[PDB]
Amino acid sequence: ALLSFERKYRVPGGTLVGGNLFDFWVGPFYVGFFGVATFFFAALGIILIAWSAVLQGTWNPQLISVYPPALEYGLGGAPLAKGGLWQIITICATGAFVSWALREVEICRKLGIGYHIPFAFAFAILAYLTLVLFRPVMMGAWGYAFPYGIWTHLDWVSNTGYTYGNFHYNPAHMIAITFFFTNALALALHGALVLSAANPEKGKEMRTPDHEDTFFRDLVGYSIGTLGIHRLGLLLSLSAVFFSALCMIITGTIWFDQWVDWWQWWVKLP
Amino acid sequence: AEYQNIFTQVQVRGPADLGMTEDVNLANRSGVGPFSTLLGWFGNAQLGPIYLGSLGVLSLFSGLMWFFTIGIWFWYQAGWNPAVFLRDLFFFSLEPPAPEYGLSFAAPLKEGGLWLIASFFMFVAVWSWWGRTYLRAQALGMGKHTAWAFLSAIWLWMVLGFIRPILMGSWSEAVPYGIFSHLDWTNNFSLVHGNLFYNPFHGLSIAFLYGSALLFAMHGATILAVSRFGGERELEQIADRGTAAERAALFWRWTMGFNATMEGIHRWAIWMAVLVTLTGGIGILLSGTVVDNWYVWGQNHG
Amino acid sequence: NFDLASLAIYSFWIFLAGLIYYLQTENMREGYPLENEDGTPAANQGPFPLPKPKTFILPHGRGTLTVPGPESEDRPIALARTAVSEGFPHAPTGDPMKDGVGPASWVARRDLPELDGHGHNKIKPMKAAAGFHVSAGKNPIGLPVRGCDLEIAGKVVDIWVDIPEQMARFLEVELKDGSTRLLPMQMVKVQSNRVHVNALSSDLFAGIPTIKSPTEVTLLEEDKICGYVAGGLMYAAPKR
Ligand code: BCL
Ligand code: BCL
Ligand code: BCL
Ligand code: BCL
Ligand SMILES: CC[C@H]1c2cc3[nH]c4c(c3C)C(=O)[C@H](C(=O)OC)c4c3nc(cc4[nH]c(cc(n2)[C@@H]1C)c(C(C)=O)c4C)[C@@H](C)[C@@H]3CCC(=O)OC/C=C(/C)CCC[C@H](C)CCC[C@H](C)CCCC(C)C
Ligand SMILES: CC[C@H]1c2cc3[nH]c4c(c3C)C(=O)[C@H](C(=O)OC)c4c3nc(cc4[nH]c(cc(n2)[C@@H]1C)c(C(C)=O)c4C)[C@@H](C)[C@@H]3CCC(=O)OC/C=C(\C)CCC[C@H](C)CCC[C@H](C)CCCC(C)C
Ligand SMILES: CCCCCCCC/C=C/CCCCCCCC(=O)OC[C@H](O)CO
Ligand SMILES: CCCCCCCC/C=C\CCCCCCCC(=O)OC[C@H](O)CO
Ligand SMILES: CCCCCCCCCCCC[N+](C)(C)[O-]
Ligand SMILES: CCCCCCCCCCCC[N+](C)(C)[O-]
Ligand SMILES: CCCCCCCCCCCC[N+](C)(C)[O-]
Ligand SMILES: CCCCCCCCCCCC[N+](C)(C)[O-]
Ligand SMILES: CCCCCCCCCCCC[N+](C)(C)[O-]
Ligand SMILES: CCCCCCCCCCCC[N+](C)(C)[O-]
Ligand SMILES: CCCCCCCCCCCC[N+](C)(C)[O-]
Ligand SMILES: [Fe+3]
Repeated sequence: ALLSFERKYRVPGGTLVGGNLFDFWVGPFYVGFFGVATFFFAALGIILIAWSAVLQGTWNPQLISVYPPALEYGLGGAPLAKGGLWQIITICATGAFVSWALREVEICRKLGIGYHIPFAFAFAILAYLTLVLFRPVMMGAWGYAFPYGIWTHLDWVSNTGYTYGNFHYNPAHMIAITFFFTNALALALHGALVLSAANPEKGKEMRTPDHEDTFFRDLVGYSIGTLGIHRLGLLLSLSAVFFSALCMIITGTIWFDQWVDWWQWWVKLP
Repeated sequence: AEYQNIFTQVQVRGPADLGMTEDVNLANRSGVGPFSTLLGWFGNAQLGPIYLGSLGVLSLFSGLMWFFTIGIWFWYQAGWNPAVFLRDLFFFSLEPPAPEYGLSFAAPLKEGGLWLIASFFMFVAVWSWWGRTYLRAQALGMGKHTAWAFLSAIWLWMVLGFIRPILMGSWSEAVPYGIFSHLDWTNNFSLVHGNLFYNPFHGLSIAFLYGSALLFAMHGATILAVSRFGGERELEQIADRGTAAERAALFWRWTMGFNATMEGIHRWAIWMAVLVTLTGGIGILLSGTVVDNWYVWGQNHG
Repeated sequence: NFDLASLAIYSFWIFLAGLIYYLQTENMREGYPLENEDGTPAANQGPFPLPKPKTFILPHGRGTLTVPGPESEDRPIALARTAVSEGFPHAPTGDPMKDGVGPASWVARRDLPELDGHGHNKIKPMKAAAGFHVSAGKNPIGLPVRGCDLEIAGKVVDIWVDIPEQMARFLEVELKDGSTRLLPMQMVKVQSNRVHVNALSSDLFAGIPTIKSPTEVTLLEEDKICGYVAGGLMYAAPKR
């Protein structure tokens, strides 16, 4: 089915690959070649997760866990049940995420809109790849990657974290967190501001963007503007994920010791 | 480069914008500050005016008194020497009273008394600031969403520094005023409580903190992607849907099977962000008062 | 429900489901109910009901919007269904850029200018904007405008600015016959010597829709202008 206004937009064109071969929809979803690619990568990776579940012996999704190969396997392939399934699932994962982003590009082109969304999605994909690829290759073993399980991958975060003391002292970690917190603060304020203008006090007409600017000038003495807040929100969330990947790419690879001592570049100056 | 609307190409200026008046007491408005062409590449160039009423003066004064209460304590820990001050600034810490002083305000100034003085100043600065966020909207005839969202952050800061310490029986449970020390407080908090990763409200808090970066990346990119159709003029798109709002919605419908409206996306947004500190405050509040060990708590439930 | 932590977490999950259900219906105030490709309503609408209407009171006597309500494009759509089966593209039945379909689409917005907080036209050419001028970056007025065919379509004779938000939104461009068209600021690249437009070739500027007044632009006109320009990315692509 279609939204009431959707039909005029459902024209041919915009594909990157296949011409009009995959230029169609299934319900709301656009397909395209990379929609077919996403479906194949996602279905296969989901099947191997299903088969890694029978090998583990559970159907409880809180217990299923697909582990990367033992650290000794280095950067080499592994038998299915000892890191191989993880290895193939990681390939399908990467395939689906990349296909998804390319499908998004085809959608942008058919709609005539900027490409900011798949570009932003790419930051998330490079953060995933930082953890399952760039860092494990830098360090020489697939086993430095996180396991695919709801709770096991949190254990991975705690294990990895406390191997380097208090990660809190990693300066790139501090920057990433600052961006994450500032982002949620900006999101809350941006959502609140628009809603407070579209839904003013009872007995009032709709406010205008001028009221939004006035409110934040009155409040903090500066208004970034309607365009700026969307630039800022993109910049905050992407910078959060960039510095997250940077804090991990510099971890185990260029930095090996406990993080609290990074700072005595400062406190033990003569 | 095909233009990406991330930096203004041509800045323009007219008479400085003094703002909507509505019911704002214009007495308490500052003059306009200087224009920053640097800021104007990314957002507005105009600085000011700002509003400073009774509440704003109170919160500012009380806020500076909080800062200077921690400042003088940092100088005393630095033996009043400007070199050790600048060197160890991240290491100084104004700590709460020790657990023996309980919930008492009799702790001496040098082992908890000054923390209590600071906390009082901070409590007045924050709550009068919150009244400001309510009154600044009210004066303009706007909804109270900002004050309401701000309450969510305040809830967490209140649980950490005041509500949970009180339910625990001592100020010693509260957060120290220091850069590195409060990080250490955070780490040790999770250790003494059996790993915060197993506090399911901490897991929700994280999902919403991640989800906030997800949604803002999605929404910021979307609006920039349709700015070529006036998409960032979201209020008029709400009152009179244009092709920006339609193409924005169809991008997401065609991508993930469903979509928002120009208005509705800001409800997703406010709730995504507010839930961060809402769930977080709950999880902290249950820690030590109801649940001593989250991992052990987690194992017996399922 | 064991202890208070268990009751709390179970409660929060029931609340979150309530919240998601509310949030989703709030986001069905435009475009719903879903329709089949012939414009009749679809059988399965999903498990979320349509929201009860809400009203916005537009300022400056411009009336009230109630949503959801009866939807209509309020314009002819020059496209034709291709397949008996649903899910296939529809075919433009004319010039999609002149007809406004596909990525050239526009919405039948109100044929009135957006007003600022004081009830005055929000977007005004500088020549009628009491006090306005350029403050940083390359002043584009007077520079030539170039298309994706690398030919010159005209010259920038002004700038249409957002008066309350103090921003540049359109370049007014004079064509060879002495008439003007507005170009969306987000679709141009102002360089040292030129203003490059990659969406249109030089000869597609004259087809940019025109405005009734020399010092005001309606929302309808803006939609028409911005959709046409963006639609060039797909429909002027043989020339690029
Ligand atoms: C959530 C669980 C923990 C916690 C865990 C962490 C972790 C983990 C990190 C921080 C980080 C920071 N935290 Mg902390 N933090 C907590 C509670 C607090 C409280 C409070 C009112 O309770 C405050 C004021 C702070 C303040 C700070 C900042 C110093 C810094 C960036 C925050 C941010 O992005 O703000 C968003 C808001 C804005 C950008 C606008 C306002 C900005 C200013 C800077 C806010 C801080 C004021 C501060 C008093 C000024 C210090 C001045 C210098 C010492 C001279 N935290 C609780 C107890 N916090 C990060 C850091 O860099 O630490 C060194 C970091 O890595
Ligand atoms: C005990 C644990 C340690 C610690 C150790 C670590 C370790 C170890 C790491 C971090 C990392 C991070 N930590 Mg730390 N950290 C600690 C304390 C904190 C505190 C705090 C309040 O004290 C905070 C706020 C943070 C904050 C953060 C962020 C900066 C960052 C996580 C986000 C990220 O990278 O996203 C990036 C986003 C992603 C990876 C998501 C990618 C998603 C992909 C592209 C697509 C998914 C599609 C999906 C499968 C589709 C499914 C189906 C559909 C839903 C329908 N840490 C303590 C001291 N921290 C991580 C990091 O930087 O990673 C790079 C990391 O690895
Ligand atoms: C980012 C830095 C760290 C990390 C640290 C943490 C910490 C710390 C926590 C989580 C939490 C979660 N993380 Mg993790 N996590 C990482 C990488 C991932 C990746 C990935 C492919 O990169 C995925 C899919 C997840 C997924 C998840 C969820 C189980 C959960 C909620 C996240 C959320 O809402 O995010 C924002 C996104 C959204 C709101 C959109 C919806 C996302 C959906 C719900 C993801 C579901 C994934 C699904 C279960 C698995 C694939 C399904 C296939 C059908 C097989 N994490 C890396 C290693 N993650 C929290 C939790 O409660 O864990 C139990 C938690 O406390
Ligand atoms: C070793 C560390 C422990 C741990 C210990 C804790 C503790 C302890 C806490 C958190 C909390 C949080 N943790 Mg944890 N956390 C760990 C691992 C992680 C990881 C990770 C990938 O490893 C991540 C992503 C997170 C993520 C998070 C967030 C979801 C959450 C904080 C929300 C927030 O906005 O706070 C920041 C926002 C605030 C503090 C509110 C501030 C409001 C006040 C009013 C602002 C006043 C400003 C003041 C006036 C300054 C003036 C300056 C002006 C500029 C003038 N944790 C491990 C297990 N985490 C919190 C939580 O809610 O837990 C359930 C918490 O208390
Ligand atoms: C949804 C939850 C998120 C959230 C929401 C949120 N926060 C909010 C709001 C909202 C909706 C507000 O409305 C409110 C606000 O006004 O924002 C602009 C606020 C805000 N959140 C802030 C901070 C903040 N929020 C945080 C977090 C979050 N806030 C969550 C992630 C964090 C952290 C640690 O993550 C911080 C630090 C403030 C900027 C602001 C509330 C302002 C306030 O209470 O101020 C007290 C008043 C003072 C005067 C403070 C003391 C003064 C300084 C210490 C001065 C020191 C400098 C020196 C003296 C300089 C001056 C001299 C020179 C100029 C010469
Ligand atoms: C870079 C800034 C933030 C960001 C941005 C971002 N994410 C995005 C986008 C953008 C701009 C999209 O356009 C895209 C989207 O469509 O969102 C609706 C996406 C998206 N971000 C998603 C998730 C996500 N994003 C996250 C984070 C972030 N996304 C960043 C903080 C997180 C976390 C943990 O923080 C998650 C979980 C999806 C909702 C979506 C990507 C959907 C997608 O790729 O679909 C195709 C793939 C599948 C349907 C399934 C593939 C399955 C695999 C083959 C098997 C599973 C393998 C996996 C490794 C298992 C993990 C196990 C866990 C227990 C750890
Ligand atoms: C020249 C003299 C001027 C002095 C210059 C130095 C001032 C630096 C202040 C740092 C505060 C540290 C803030 C970081 C952590 C704060 C956490 C917090 O507020 O905790 C909640 C508390 O328990 C309930 O109020
Ligand atoms: C005493 C406190 C001093 C505080 C000093 C600055 C605080 C900056 C905090 C967060 C950044 C997010 C700020 C911008 C969030 C605005 C939300 C929004 O929509 O504003 C856009 C524009 O101003 C309307 O059109
Ligand atoms: C794209 C990310 C790459 C992650 C892992 C790639 C390792 C390749 C190993 C091949 C698997 C060996 N096998 C089939 C026997 O399991
Ligand atoms: C990023 C937020 C900080 C911005 C605060 C700036 C407020 C400007 C007030 C200037 C006062 C003008 N004056 C001196 C005539 O009153
Ligand atoms: C978060 C605030 C970021 C604002 C910083 C602005 C950086 C200056 C960018 C100048 C742009 C140069 N140019 C040629 C593209 O106009
Ligand atoms: C308002 C947007 C709704 C987003 C939904 C977020 C759900 C995340 C679920 C994570 C589960 C955490 N935990 C501890 C219960 O497992
Ligand atoms: C694992 C938890 C994450 C669940 C979030 C996925 C939501 C999918 C909803 C897609 C709706 C598609 N459809 C056909 C109903 O339009
Ligand atoms: C949610 C707040 C309710 C707190 C109940 C009273 C707290 C006082 C301390 C009780 C000790 C809790 N205990 C015995 C499980 O550790
Ligand atoms: C994890 C939070 C995201 C929850 C996703 C909500 C799914 C909404 C499904 C909307 C149904 C689409 N439909 C059929 C009404 O058009
Ligand atoms: Fe917005």
